[PDB]
Amino acid sequence: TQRIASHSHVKGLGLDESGLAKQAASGLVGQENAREACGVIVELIKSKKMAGRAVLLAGPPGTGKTALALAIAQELGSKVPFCPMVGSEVYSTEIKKTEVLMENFRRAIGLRIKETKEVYEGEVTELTPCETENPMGGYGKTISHVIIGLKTAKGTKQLKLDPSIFESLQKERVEAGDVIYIEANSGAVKRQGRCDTYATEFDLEAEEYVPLPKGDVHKKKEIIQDVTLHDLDVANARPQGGQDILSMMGQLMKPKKTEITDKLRGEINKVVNKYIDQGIAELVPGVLFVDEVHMLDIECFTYLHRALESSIAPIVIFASNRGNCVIRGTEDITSPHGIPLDLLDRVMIIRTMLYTPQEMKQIIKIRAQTEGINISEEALNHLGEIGTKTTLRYSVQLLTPANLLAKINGKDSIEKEHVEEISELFYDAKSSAKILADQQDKY
Amino acid sequence: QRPSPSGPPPRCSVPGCPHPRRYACSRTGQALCSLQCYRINLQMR
Amino acid sequence: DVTRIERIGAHSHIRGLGLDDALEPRQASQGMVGQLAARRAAGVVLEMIREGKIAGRAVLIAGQPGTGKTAIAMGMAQALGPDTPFTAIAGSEIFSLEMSKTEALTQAFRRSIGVRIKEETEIIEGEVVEIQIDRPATGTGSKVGKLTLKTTEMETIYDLGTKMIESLTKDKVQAGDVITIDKATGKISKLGRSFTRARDYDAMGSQTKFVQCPDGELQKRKEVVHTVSLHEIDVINSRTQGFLALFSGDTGEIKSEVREQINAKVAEWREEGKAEIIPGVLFIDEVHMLDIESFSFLNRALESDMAPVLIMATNRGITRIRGTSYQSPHGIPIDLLDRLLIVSTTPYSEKDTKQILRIRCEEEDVEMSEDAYTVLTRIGLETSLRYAIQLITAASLVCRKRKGTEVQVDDIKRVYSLFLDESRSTQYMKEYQDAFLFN
Amino acid sequence: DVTRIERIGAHSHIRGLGLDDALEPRQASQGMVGQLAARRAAGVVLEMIREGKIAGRAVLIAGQPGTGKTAIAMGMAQALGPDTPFTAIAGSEIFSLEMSKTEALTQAFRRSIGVRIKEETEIIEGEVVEIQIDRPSKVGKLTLKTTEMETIYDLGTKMIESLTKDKVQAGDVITIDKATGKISKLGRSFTRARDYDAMGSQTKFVQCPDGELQKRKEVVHTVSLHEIDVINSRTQGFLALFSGDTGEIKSEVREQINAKVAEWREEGKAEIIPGVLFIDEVHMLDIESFSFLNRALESDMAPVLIMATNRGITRIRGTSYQSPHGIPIDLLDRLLIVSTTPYSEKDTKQILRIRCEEEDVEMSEDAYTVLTRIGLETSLRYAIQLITAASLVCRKRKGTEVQVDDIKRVYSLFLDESRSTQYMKEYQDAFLFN
Ligand SMILES: Nc1ncnc2c1ncn2[C@@H]1O[C@H](COP(=O)(O)OP(=O)(O)O)[C@@H](O)[C@H]1O
Ligand SMILES: Nc1ncnc2c1ncn2[C@@H]1O[C@H](COP(=O)(O)OP(=O)(O)O)[C@@H](O)[C@H]1O
Ligand SMILES: Nc1ncnc2c1ncn2[C@@H]1O[C@H](COP(=O)(O)OP(=O)(O)O)[C@@H](O)[C@H]1O
Ligand SMILES: [Zn+2]
Repeated sequence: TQRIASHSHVKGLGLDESGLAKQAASGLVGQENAREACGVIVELIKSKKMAGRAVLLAGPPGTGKTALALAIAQELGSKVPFCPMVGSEVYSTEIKKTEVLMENFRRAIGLRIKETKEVYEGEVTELTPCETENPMGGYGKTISHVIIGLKTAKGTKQLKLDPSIFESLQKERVEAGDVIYIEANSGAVKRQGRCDTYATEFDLEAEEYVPLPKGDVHKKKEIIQDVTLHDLDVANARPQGGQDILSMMGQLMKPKKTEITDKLRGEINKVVNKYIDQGIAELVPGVLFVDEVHMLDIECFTYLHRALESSIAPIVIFASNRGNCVIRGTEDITSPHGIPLDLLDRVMIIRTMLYTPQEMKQIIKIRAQTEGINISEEALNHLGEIGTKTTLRYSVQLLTPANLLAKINGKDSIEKEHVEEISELFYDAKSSAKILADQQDKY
Repeated sequence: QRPSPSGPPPRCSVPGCPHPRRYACSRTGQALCSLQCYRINLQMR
Repeated sequence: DVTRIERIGAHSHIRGLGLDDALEPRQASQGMVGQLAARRAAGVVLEMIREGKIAGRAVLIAGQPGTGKTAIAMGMAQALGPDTPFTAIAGSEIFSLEMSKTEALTQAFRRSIGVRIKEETEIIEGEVVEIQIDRPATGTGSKVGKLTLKTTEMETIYDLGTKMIESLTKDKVQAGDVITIDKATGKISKLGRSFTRARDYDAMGSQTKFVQCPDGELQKRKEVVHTVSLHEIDVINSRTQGFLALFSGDTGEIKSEVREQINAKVAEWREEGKAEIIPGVLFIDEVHMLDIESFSFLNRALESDMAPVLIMATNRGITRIRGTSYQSPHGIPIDLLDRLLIVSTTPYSEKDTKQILRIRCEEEDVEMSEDAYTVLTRIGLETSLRYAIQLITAASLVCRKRKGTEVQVDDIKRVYSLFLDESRSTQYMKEYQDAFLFN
Repeated sequence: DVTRIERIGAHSHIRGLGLDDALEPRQASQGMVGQLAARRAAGVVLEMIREGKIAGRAVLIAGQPGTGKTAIAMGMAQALGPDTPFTAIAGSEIFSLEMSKTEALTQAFRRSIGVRIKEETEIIEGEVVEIQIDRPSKVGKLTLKTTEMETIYDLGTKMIESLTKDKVQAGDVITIDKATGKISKLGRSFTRARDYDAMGSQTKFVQCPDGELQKRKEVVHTVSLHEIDVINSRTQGFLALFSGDTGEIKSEVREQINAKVAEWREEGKAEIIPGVLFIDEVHMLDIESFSFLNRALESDMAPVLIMATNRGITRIRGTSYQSPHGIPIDLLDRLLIVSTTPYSEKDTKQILRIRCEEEDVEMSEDAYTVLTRIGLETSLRYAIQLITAASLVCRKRKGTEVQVDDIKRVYSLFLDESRSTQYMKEYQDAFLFN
C-alpha cells in the first residue's frame, strides 16, 4: 500500500453549499476565513474567465498555507493542470532565471485534444498479387491489386490493396508467418516479427517471436490526449525522428535547455487558436503554485510584474513565512513578507493564523488515524499539551516513534508512559537552542 | 503461401518424460531436455 | 462559451489612446480615461513613429506606481496596429546565460526593425484525375511521367519533368486528391480527397475529412506578405541551414561582420524596391533594472541609422543606479537621461478613479449598484487602485454563490473582509512579530 | 597476506549499533562505547527505516567535536546493511559546476529509493566445439560443451548469419539468451591457449562453464529510482550513469517515472524499498538549498534524511542571519534532534581499547592510563592518532608491547593544535599574514 506523507490527509476545503466553512471536514480543521477565501479562488479558477490574477498565502511557520494550497488542487481534481514549484528552482545552470519562470507559466496551461486511431494487424498467411484478364496494350502483364490474408485470435480475412504496397513488402523483410501492422491513416506497413506459433521450428533462432494479435484484424478507437503548451514549445524547439545529420548529431550530443524565442510562443498560440475555433481541442487554464516565494531574486520579481499582466497567464498562488526581511539581490531593502511593495500591490493577500490548544488536539487525532495508530485519551491529552508548549509539527512528529516503542514493549496503542519516554529521546528547536547557548564555547 | 506446421511439438526421448526438446545429444543423437535426461539417456544406451 | 488562449487580463480593456483628429485627448474613449497630459505626449511620439523618418528617438514615461505608465504603453501599442513591429521586454530579461548583455540589447533592437516583402508566385490548383510514372527496366534512373488535373470548368494533361516527379512520389499523391502546385518553387501541397471517387476503393490507406473540387481557371496567382525582422535575417545568415535557431533561441553572440553585411544588403533591397524597411518600437518596462554597462551601451547604440524608436517606463525616485554607488533620477545615469524626452504622469481623483472602475466592470461582465460603486471608489483611495480593481471579480463570485444578479454593497464589504490590502496585512504582521521569520 | 583495496581507517571497528532486542544499548558491543541515549534514538529511527511506511522523515544529530555523530551514522548504516539503499554525501558536494544545487539534492534523494523487480530468464553458456553449415536457405548445426555435458543444436537461418558476423570458432566460450536471440562471446577456453603464438590486441582466457547447459530461472533485480530517471533522459542516456555527464533531467520525466512505479506496485509487478540519505557536515548547505529541503521532505516517495552538524548558534550561509546549528528555523521544526554528550575517562579508556584491538596493538596498563590523560587534556582524536605512531616507534626499538616511554617519544614529536598554536605565537612575526 501507498506510503504516508506530511499532507496525506488533506482531501478538500470542506465547505457547505453556501460556501461557509465547516469546523472539521475533508481532513482540514479551523482557519475558516482562509478556507472560505480559498473557496472563492477555486470558483475563480473554475470560471475560465481570467488570466494572471494572483494570491499570496501569508502567515507564520506551520499554520497551514501549504495544506490549503494542496487542498485547492483536490477541489479542482486531476483534469486541470496544477504545477508546483519552489522559489529556489529558478537558479538553473543551463538557462536564465526569467526563462525558468516563463516555462512554468506555460506548464500551467493545458490542451485536451481528441482523435481516432485505426490500424490493421495480424499474421500474414498469403501474399497474392492478382493479374487482370488482359494486360494493357503492349504490356506483358498488369496487376490490379494485391491480396493479403491476415489472421488473429478472433478470425481471418483478406485485405485488398494497391499494387504499390508490394515495394514496401520487400523493403521490410516480410515473409509468410510474420505478424505485421498497417496504419490506416497513412498506408505504411511495418513488420513486428515471426509469430510465436513457429518458436519450435529450430533449437535456436536469432529472432524474438511475438504472440498472435487478439481481437479483430481491423481496429478503431477514439482517444483523448492532453498536453501542456510547454510540451508544444519544447517539441517544436528541438525536433525528433531524425534521418539527417542535423538531427542525429543533435541526438548524440548532450541535450540542454535553451532560451525558447518569443516568436515560437507566438506561432504556437496562433495555431492552437485555429483548432479551438474549429472545435477540435479544448483549453484548460490551470494553476501555478510558486511555493517559498521569498527565495526569488529582485530580477525575478521585476519580471513577474510583466508576466502576471499578460492576457495568457495562469492563476498564480504564492506563499511566504517571512516578516520584514531584506529582498534577495539588494543590499539593504527591507520589505513585508520578503517581497517588493510594487509586486505586493498586485496580489490579493489571504492571511493564515496560529492554532489554539483544542485545534492542535483535533489535528493530532486526524494524523494518528491516518498514519494507522491507536492512542488512549490520557496520552492524547499529553501530546496536545506538548504541542501547545512547542509546535504542531514536533507534537505530530512523535506519533510514529511512540507507536514503535509501544510495539517493542508489546502494546497495540500509545499510552502516557510512551510519549513521556519519546520526549526524553528527541529534543525540539526551542530546547536544542537552549543547550547550545549554555555551551557556546564548544561548537 | 503458408505451409502448415506439424501437429505435436517434439518431446524428450527418455520414455517417461513430458518436456519439449531443448537440444540433441552429441553422441547418441537422441532428442533431450535437461542434464537429468542426458545422464539417463547416456546410462541406458 | 468557448475559451481561447487569450483571456481577460490586467490591461485587456485598453484599445488605443482615444485622441481626436486634431490630436487632443477625449475624457473617456477607447478604454482610457483621465491622464490628459501624458496621453497628448504619447500621441506626438506615436505620430513620430508612424512617419519613420528619424532614427534613435527615445522617450521615458515616469510617475507614481499605479498611474497608467504601462497602460499608456499598451494604449499606443494597440493604436500603432499589428503590421508594425512593437517589442516588449522587462529590464530583467537581458541577463542571459547564453550571450552577453550588449548582445541581448543588440538583438532586442534588431528584432524591432521590420523588412517587409511582398511575394507573388503562380500556382496550379486542381483535382488529380490520373498519374502515370514510368521507371526503367534497369537503366540510369531517368523516370518519366504524365499527370492530369481537373476543375469544375476545365481539365488538362501535363508532361512531367524529372526533378518534379520525385516530389509527387515523395508525398504519395494519388487520383482523387486535390492539390496546389507552386511552379517556381517545385513544391506540392494537398487540400484533401474529393468527395466522389473514394467510393470506388481498396482496403483503407487513408481516413480523413473530404474537401470540394476547385472552380474556374486551373492556373492562378497567389500573394503573400512577409514581415521579417533584421534579427531573423542575421540568424538565417549566421550559418548554413540555421533555421531552427529562429524558434530554439540557440544562436549566441552573432559575428559583427554578418550584421554589417546585412545592413548593406537591406539598403540595396530598399533602393531596388524589392523590400520595404519599416521602423518599429522597443518598449523596455522597469528599465531601472539595467546595469551601468547596459546604459553605457545604449548611449552609443542609439546613434545608428538603423535604430528603432525606444520607450521606457519607471516608477523610481532618486535611487542608486544598479551595479554602482551613484544616486541619480529614475535610477538612470545622466549620460542617457540627457539623450531623451521625459513624459510624466499624475495621481488620480475620485472622479476618474470611479470612471476607471466603471470601464473595468464593462470588461469583466459585471453589474453593480451606484451605492456599491460609491463604496468601492472610497476603498480605491483609502488603498491603491489595483486593489479596488481586484475586488470586482471577488465581489461578482460571492454574489453569484448566493444566487444574486447584481453586486450589492454587502458583497463588497464581505470580500473586503476576506482578502487583505497590503497595508492591513502589514499591520497584522506587527502583533505576531516573534512568530514570522527574520524580522 | 595480500593488501586488499580497503584497509583499516577511522570508523572501521564499528560493525553495527550495539542494541538488545528491546533496543536497550549495551555498555560495550559491536565496537561502540557509551552514548546510550543517542544509541536508543538511533535504534528507534532504524526501526522506522526498516518499516518504510512513512515518507519524508528527517533526523538531525548534533553535539560537540569528537563525540560520535558520524560514528553513530556509520554504525547505523551497517546495522541496516546492504539490500536497502544508503547514500552518504558531504554537504559541500552539491555545489556542482554542471547542474544546480536543486538538481544535486534531487538526485541524492532519488538515489536512495530502490525498486525490486522479478524477471523470468533462460540462458545458454558453454564452450563451442564445432560449427557446421551446408548449402542446399542455409542449414547448419552447432555443438556446445560444458564440463558436465556435450550437446548439439539445429540452428536456423538468422543464427547462421549471426555466428559468421561475430566470428565464433572452436574453443570460444559464448552465451545466448534464446528469448532475445543475441550472441555474446566471453573469451577463449584455457584448454586452447596455444593454437596461436601472437594473439590479437584483446583476447581473454576463461574457464569452461559447468552444470546444466540451458539454465532456466527467476532472477530478482534491485535498481535505484535515479537510474530509471537517467535512462529516460536521452537516446543513449545509460552512458551517463558512469560518466556523471547528465544535465538537469526534465521535470516531466521524473513525474512520469513516479506514475509508472506507482502503477507497478498496484499491479504487484514491483515493490518500493525506502532507503536513507545521510548528509554529513550539513551546516554548509546554503539558504536556497535549505528552502528546497522544505518541499523535498513532503513527497509520497522520499528517503529518511539523517544530517549531522557540529555548529553552535551561527550565521546561515548565503545570509546575515544567526540561527541554531547554522540551519533555518523553518527546517529545524520539520526535523527531530538527537544530541550527543562528551565522554568520561571510563569511556575514553574503552574506546582506546577497541582501537588497539582493531589496529592489532598491545599496550601496558600504564601506557593506556597515560594515553587516557593525554586524550582528555586534548582531543580524543589525537589520542587515537598516537597509538599507530607508538607502535611504529616500538617496532624500531625492537620491542613488542607499547610502553609509557613510547607514548612520551611520540608525544614529543607530534604536536596537537593547542601546543602548536602556542609555539606559533612565540615567533609570530616570522609567519605570513597576521
Ligand atoms: N488546517 C489544517 N487542518 C489539518 N491539518 C493541518 C492544517 N493546517 C496544517 N495542518 C498540518 O500541519 C502541518 C503543517 O502544515 P503546513 O501546510 O506544512 O504549514 P505551513 O505551510 O504553514 O508551514 C502539516 O502536516 C499539515 O498537513
Ligand atoms: N488612464 C487610465 N485609463 C484606463 N485604465 C487605466 C488608466 N490608468 C491606469 N489604468 C489601469 O489601472 C491599472 C494600473 O495601471 P498600470 O499600467 O498597471 O500602472 P503603472 O504601470 O503606472 O504602475 C491597470 O489595470 C490599467 O489598465
Ligand atoms: N561511541 C563511540 N564508540 C566508538 N568509537 C567512537 C565513539 N564515538 C566516537 N568514536 C570514534 O572517535 C572518533 C571521532 O568520532 P566522530 O563521530 O567521527 O566525531 P564527530 O562526532 O565530531 O563527527 C572516530 O575515530 C570514531 O570512530
Ligand atoms: Zn526429459
